[PDB]
Amino acid sequence: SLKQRLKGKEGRVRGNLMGKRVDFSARTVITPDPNLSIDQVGVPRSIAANMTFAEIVTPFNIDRLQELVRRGNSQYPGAKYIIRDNGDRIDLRFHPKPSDLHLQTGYKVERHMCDGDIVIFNRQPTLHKMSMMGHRVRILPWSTFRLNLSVTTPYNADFDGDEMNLHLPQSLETRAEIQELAMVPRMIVTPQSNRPVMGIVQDTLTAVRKFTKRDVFLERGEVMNLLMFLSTWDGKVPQPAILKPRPLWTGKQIFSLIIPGHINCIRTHSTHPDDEDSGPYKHISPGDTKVVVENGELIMGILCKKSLGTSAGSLVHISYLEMGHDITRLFYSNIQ
Amino acid sequence: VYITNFHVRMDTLAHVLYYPQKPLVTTRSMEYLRFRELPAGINSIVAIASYTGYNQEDSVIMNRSAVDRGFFRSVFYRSYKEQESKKGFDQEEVFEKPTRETCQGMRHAIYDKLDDDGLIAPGVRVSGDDVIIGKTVTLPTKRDCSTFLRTSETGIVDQVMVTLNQEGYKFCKIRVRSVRIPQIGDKFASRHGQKGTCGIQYRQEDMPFTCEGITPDIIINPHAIPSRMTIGHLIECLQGKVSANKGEIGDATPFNDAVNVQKISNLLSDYGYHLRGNEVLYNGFTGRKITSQIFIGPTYYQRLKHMVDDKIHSRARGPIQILNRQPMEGRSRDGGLRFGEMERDCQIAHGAAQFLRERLFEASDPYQVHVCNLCGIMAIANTRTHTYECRGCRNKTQISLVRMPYACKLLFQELMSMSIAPRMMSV
Amino acid sequence: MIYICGECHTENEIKSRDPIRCRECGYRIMYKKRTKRLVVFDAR
Amino acid sequence: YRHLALLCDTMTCRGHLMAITRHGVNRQDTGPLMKCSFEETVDVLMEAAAHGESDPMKGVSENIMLGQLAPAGTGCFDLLLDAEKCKYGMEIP
Amino acid sequence: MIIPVRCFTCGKIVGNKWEAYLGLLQAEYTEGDALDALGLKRYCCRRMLLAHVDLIEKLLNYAP
Amino acid sequence: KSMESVMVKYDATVRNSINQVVQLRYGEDGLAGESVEFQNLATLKPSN
Amino acid sequence: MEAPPVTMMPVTGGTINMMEYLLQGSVLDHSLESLIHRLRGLCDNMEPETFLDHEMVFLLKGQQASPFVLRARRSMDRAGAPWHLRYLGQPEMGDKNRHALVRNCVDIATSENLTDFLMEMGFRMDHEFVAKGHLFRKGIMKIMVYKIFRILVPGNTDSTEALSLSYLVELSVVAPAGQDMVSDDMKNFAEQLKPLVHLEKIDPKR
Amino acid sequence: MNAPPAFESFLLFEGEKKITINKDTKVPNACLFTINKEDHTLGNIIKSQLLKDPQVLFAGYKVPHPLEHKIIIRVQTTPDYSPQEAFTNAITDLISELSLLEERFRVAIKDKQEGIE
Amino acid sequence: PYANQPTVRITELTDENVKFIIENTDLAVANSIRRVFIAEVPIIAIDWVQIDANSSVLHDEFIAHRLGLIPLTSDDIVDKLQYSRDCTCEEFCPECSVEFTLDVRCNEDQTRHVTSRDLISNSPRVIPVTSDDILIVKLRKGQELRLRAYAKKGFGKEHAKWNPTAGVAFEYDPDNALRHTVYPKPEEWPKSEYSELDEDESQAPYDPNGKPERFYYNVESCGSLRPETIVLSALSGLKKKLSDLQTQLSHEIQSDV
Amino acid sequence: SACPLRTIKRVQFGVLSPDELKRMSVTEGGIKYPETTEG
Amino acid sequence: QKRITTPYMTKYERARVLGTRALQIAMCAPVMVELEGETDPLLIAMKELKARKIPIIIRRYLPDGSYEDWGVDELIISD
Amino acid sequence: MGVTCVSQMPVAEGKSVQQTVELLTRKLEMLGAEKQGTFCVDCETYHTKLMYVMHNSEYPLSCFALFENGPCLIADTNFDVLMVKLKGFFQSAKASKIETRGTRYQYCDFLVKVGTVTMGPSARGISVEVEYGPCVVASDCWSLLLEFLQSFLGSHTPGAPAVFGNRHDAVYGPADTMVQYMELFNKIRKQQQ
Ligand SMILES: [Mg+2]
Ligand SMILES: [Zn+2]
Ligand SMILES: [Zn+2]
Ligand SMILES: [Zn+2]
Ligand SMILES: [Zn+2]
Repeated sequence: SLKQRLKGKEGRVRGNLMGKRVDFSARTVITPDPNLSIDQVGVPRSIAANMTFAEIVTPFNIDRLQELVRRGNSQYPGAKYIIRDNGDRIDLRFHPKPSDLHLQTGYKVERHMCDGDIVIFNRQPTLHKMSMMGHRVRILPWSTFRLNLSVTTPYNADFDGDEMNLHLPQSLETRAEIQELAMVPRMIVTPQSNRPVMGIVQDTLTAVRKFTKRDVFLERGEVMNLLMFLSTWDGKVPQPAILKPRPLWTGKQIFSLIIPGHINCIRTHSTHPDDEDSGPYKHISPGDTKVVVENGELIMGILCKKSLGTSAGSLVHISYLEMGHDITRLFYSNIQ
Repeated sequence: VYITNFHVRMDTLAHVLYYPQKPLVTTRSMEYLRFRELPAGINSIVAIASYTGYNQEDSVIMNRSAVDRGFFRSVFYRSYKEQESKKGFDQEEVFEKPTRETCQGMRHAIYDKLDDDGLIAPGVRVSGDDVIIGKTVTLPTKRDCSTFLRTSETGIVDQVMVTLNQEGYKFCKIRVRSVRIPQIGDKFASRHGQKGTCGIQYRQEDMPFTCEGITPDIIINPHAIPSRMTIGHLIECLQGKVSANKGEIGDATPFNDAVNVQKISNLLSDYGYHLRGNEVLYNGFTGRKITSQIFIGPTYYQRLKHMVDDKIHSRARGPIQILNRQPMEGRSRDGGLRFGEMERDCQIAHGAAQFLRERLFEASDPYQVHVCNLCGIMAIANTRTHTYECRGCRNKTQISLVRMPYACKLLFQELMSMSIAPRMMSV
Repeated sequence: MIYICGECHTENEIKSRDPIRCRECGYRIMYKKRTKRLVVFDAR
Repeated sequence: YRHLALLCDTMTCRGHLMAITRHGVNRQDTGPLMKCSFEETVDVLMEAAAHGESDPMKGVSENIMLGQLAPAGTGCFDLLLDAEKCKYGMEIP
Repeated sequence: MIIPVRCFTCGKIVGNKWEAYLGLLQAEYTEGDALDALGLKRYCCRRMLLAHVDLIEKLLNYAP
Repeated sequence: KSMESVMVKYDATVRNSINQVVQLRYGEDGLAGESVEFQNLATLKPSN
Repeated sequence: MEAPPVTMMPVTGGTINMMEYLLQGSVLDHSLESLIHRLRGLCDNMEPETFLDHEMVFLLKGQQASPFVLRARRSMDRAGAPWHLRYLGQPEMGDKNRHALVRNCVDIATSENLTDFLMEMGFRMDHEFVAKGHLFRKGIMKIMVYKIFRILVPGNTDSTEALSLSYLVELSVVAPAGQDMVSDDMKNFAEQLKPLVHLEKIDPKR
Repeated sequence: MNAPPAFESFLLFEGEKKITINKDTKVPNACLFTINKEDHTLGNIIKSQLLKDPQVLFAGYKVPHPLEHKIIIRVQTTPDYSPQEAFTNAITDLISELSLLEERFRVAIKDKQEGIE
Repeated sequence: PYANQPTVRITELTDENVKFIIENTDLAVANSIRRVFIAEVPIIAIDWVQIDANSSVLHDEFIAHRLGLIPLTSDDIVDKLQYSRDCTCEEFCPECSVEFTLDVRCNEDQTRHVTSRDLISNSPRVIPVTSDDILIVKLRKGQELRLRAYAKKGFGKEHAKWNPTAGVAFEYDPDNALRHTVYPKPEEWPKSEYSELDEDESQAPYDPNGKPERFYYNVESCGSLRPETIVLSALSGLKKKLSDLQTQLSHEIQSDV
Repeated sequence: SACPLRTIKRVQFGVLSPDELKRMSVTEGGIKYPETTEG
Repeated sequence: QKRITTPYMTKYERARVLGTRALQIAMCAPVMVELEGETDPLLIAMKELKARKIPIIIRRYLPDGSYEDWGVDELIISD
Repeated sequence: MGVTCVSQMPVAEGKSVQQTVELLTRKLEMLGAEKQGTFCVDCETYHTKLMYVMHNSEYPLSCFALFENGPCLIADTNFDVLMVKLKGFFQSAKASKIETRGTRYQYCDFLVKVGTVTMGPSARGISVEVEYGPCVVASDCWSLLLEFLQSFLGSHTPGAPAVFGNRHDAVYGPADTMVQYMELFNKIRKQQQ
């Protein structure tokens, strides 16, 4: 009955108006991808070819879009539909000869998705704002949503058959907003506790405690292979802390290279003497606690979860409140 | 292996495994439950270590070379049954190869595999747009109602049985076999409570190698063991090594008293390994000895049924239900995810109105309806004669166009049958 | 085409619109025979 | 504290402690479409037609219902063009 | 189901050793003795034979 | 549902939908909580 | 569902396609002189070409039902000029406002040994015509006025019979396919000849 | 199911140049050779030799993602040395070493196989 | 500023393993050649099984995996067999693949083990190595398997069917002289086979300025080639990838223009 | 087409006139025959 | 007039403007600063905001009902 | 059209493919020859009979399609575009493309080009072409090309080509050079080893 049809749960009141089954979206398992920036996701090829932005054809891109349509459907860098000016849509599976299609300014091609796009990645028990943050895709061969380890802590996932959803903003007006108000780089300091939500997590902390310790010394071959992995380098090797006996650089020195610009922070390592601060040897620290970072160069001390992680006054938080958003993202990726 | 008559049984969703192996470390009471007859996994040279990073957060790295020599290969049988129905007084669902000559609705597809009877033969390779069973109902010319598979079955059919059903009709069962090699995403799990999907797979050459050549087929992360304290997985890792070098199934009955960690270790020491299991590995890409000595060993691994292919769902311009015009599901799992209220509310918090408008309206139900301005009732809008008229108000000059969700137009139309008359007044 | 019997296992060829009963023994469960086409697998 | 005060001020605002479970705020000052948000959708509306209560259509949950950009952030400002500024346009297209 | 043709770790052909392993065991040789006699010494090349459940043995009892 | 539409309207009066003033200046200070960090006041505790 | 093959990197490198905008109309022979004088006045001041040419169309009868059609033209009148081979695409006309016929076109100059290469490749000669007439041009626009002549006897150009007393007049522009409004310019020029001859877009079908 | 051809790891594509010298604007005398469809077999071998040369100031390889085959190698060298010259020289020097071992192994097997004993 | 000089020293040979010791070379040159012994030496093995009748209890893609990992005798014909892309044979075809056929019908009462001996080759030289025998599938009375297969040539980076060697074993610095690995406690770690230390000393003393040298090896052939040829064919192959990159570098340095 | 796009700003609910319904109906003065079709 | 609204642009008006300006450029609109090797409408338009030159004026309706109308140039770029 | 000869010169000894070109090109430079730009010859194939399409860089706009013994069509570059458009209809073949890329040296009216037919990504072989622009007549300008070749090529000098074929007053053609290149390419593709 009409009263029955517009009734309650599942009625046109709730099931069809407030929450509906949105399109241009996909869900799949999330497996680890450390070699991805904190703002990248790696959509599987099928999902990327099964969803599409719409690119208004324009004098600048008319050239590429001609090839995408010609190669549409047959290959991953292809276009599927060419919506036209009067609104018709020349679906390209059936246009008999895709090669001859004539694109014009004002006509829009549904290019299959591709590296560089923006997508809102969300976990299913959504609760905090950190649940739906935007990532830039980077299409990869296998069928899994590839996520960076640092962004897992705000999402609250762990990769054990967990499943996450990818919603693709489909117009240039929305891409601007996802890009400017919710990109993982712009949501590190939550308003709930004024603390950075994401911090260096699993293996990267157990490594930072040991790269940045007092007894670590890396030789020349190792420093160059390691510094090619920094995307903030100005290209100049630093001067090795120990020189004449042989040239051996110190871990702290090559961690002072990932650190961005100039920041002043002083914190305590997880193992801290309860009496050293008061007595002698206060500033020479027998056990290398008392991280001091002056001018952007760790001058002393081992790094722990409190120093590098998700707490107020963390080395990551000093950066967000002074240096910035993109620089902080680059520093996180390089550290990892 | 489910039961040993897998070949004649034909249940839906049943997966055998290529090489089930009895565990090297066995509880004494497993024999009682037929486990050296129906094992559920393969002993894997597992190595608890942190390598490239793809192993963090319950993820196992895996050897592309070993999943290529058969380690965990499996077949996913899925049975499909169609029953001939004679319900109609004149309507018979007979079994036949529909042909364009006599059936009006032959749909767009390859109907050339169905043989004469109507059933695809065993041994073919069904694919998308192929029609597995063909039936031509007879209307009072002969609409063909035929069966199409869904998406990615792509499995050579293994058996097609044709036989009388309990109802007395004639029915058929087709088991469409599909092979499943381990990939990136498939759950694998040990017997001690640790479950983990694969994160990258790497080939034998670019993996850590022992100094006698033994590259680990699984590299579980070290961080997982602590907080959860499964210090029985690491003991069975030691005993399995002792058992492998001494050639005997090693018993690990819950309480044996003959297995303190120390006693199992001293046996391993004779064979020549670190008394406590560690071995010296070397980085595969560079060759340099990984400083810390990795703990490696043999541990039983069970391959969970859950697979990424079943979980994966994707949608875009997908089939829509005509009645409510909000997305539905056709082939390919094109029913998309749902923007439910919880995630309709982080979006308000981020402040992003346009995404919310796009996800909620444009994405699911974009409709434009021509509305009269003086009265807010809807308006006939002929498109070909380009006239717009609100009968009952006699207006042809003021018919505005308002975009509204289709789900809402029907609330507005339905409310009118009940006589409430919302005016979508634009002013 | 050529159906295969379950008990006596005789291949009884049956044209359409025929009862699916086998001769000699009455096993009414009959399985279709392998394709005469050829499918080529890669060892992979 | 910011978050603490707002929950503890919105609740104690109209002057009486208000239960804010679905039952407590179930009674509310809202347009029929907003009060059709809770199970009495058929009933409130029939009453609304007889009493002719116009829904002011000024609520985040109200606008989203009719697919209109809501009055939230990104939604509270209308944008208009500049006639003088377009002169600097380095017309190139 | 059937002895795997090659050990998963190194790739030594172990597939050709099941008939003798079952057989050398039959004479009286201990599990240690058979594996060593056939040539398998690495811990991986041994785990395929020490732990294989013959299964084609029992699916061949179903009449064709 | 209860805090469904409180917004910081353009003159900073946090106000609900009817436009009623729930909080006159956001959070009583007007500072949004992202750029605020904990500091020691330094004068309350010390002796006269 | 499925791994579409991955495909390479070159996207920008390559060639844009050439669309031909065509409007076709007929003039009876008695009024040919008036039209010739009129076109000379509106068009650029160049002496009339007076070209004569032989065109043979080749069709490829492959497994696909549609036969590829390549048009090969030889200029008998102009000595030492290469044969021209062109491919004409299906009509892309959509908007009523354009009032033009749009087809994809590729124009390639070919050596004299064109007939043999096509026959060995498998293209089959189908119909041959000889066209004689005047060519005049205004900007990009080219107006060709010609009287198609049927060719009889299996191979030769010595004897021709007139297909019609009238002459087809075709306005053709080989645009680069960048921007548009090319059709608007063509419509304006066609309008002037409209009282003398109604040039309109006539669909090839029937 | 997303299983790609595993021969593509070394197979060059139609639109794929194997080596693309990209000079670095930020640092003078620095070039990024980006061999595509190779991996760490050739990355460790080339970097090893560039380093022995005294003139080479910095030299290294990063395979940017394990599931995408490419290497990126940078050789910044003293002013007189050229990064392109450093790259061309090493491939030859390694080729001498490989040719030397090969010749030497043949010398060795024959004696042992025929039995030096 | 130039090439080092590397020497070799076969220490044992057998039909199935060669333990060379290499000397005066970089750690990388070694790890690289170790990887080419595993994944770039070519071998010939099955890759196009087409099955005509399989009444066996396994499926017909487990009688593929099984035929594929059989080790066929590459011998010297891997030198004269072009890859399918190089052959331009439009996939498989004679001279671009070796044809292998099988035919077993079990009509006698006893189970008829089928084995590699029954895979028959048109090319006499390439015959399954076992020429005991890998068991492709045991069969019961009345069941038949008939198959046609072609063996294309293969690297090993494509799949492990074409992997020539089993345990390639490497090792340098048996005593941790350069202290690359820091034994947590040096006492319990068992001594390496190539040790030179006295029994009492736990590990040798730090010798800091010594880059690694003295790489050991023990290639153990599965059987497709003799173990020496796996060593030489790796070294030729590495040269080609090295000698191929130069061509492209040059054909590209000139045209930086 | 020509009719302008615009934003609903207020929705007003009322019982609709018995007469207005009559005028808007395309059907001619009341559905009559029950059967959907016979030809 | 009496502008009472803050001089700085709001976090959300730098989003709707960057996006709106972008639909204009993509649709062939004239550009207002030099674009070099750049074809992406948002990058072309995020660049204009850096220079304070986009053609848009923002009607910030106040709570009571009056439209104060600040312009892109006056608003201070918050980023 | 100037009489031309193309031959393949084996690298020999243990000289790498590239090492031999480097040496041969330096030997050409030691003739007083001066570099006059770069030349690229890229050829694609079709299994239809068999089609070949080759394009020397020396010719800026022409694309040559040769049908074995059948006629060669010298056509504009739009020919490649027509070929791609037909492609779905056309046959494609499997990575049979062959390219020779090398420096061009001019020595007083003789242009010598030495290049490595790099198959796909891997070089194998060497093609030498000596052209004489002043010599319109062909088949008896063989004495010239032979003397110049013995000067620099020395051993492995070709004893003519068959493109000259029957003695005739027929002028040499760009088609003839393309036929020489096609025979040379068929030999690299199949020489093997
Ligand atoms: Mg989980
Ligand atoms: Zn009205
Ligand atoms: Zn029977
Ligand atoms: Zn093994
Ligand atoms: Zn062949």
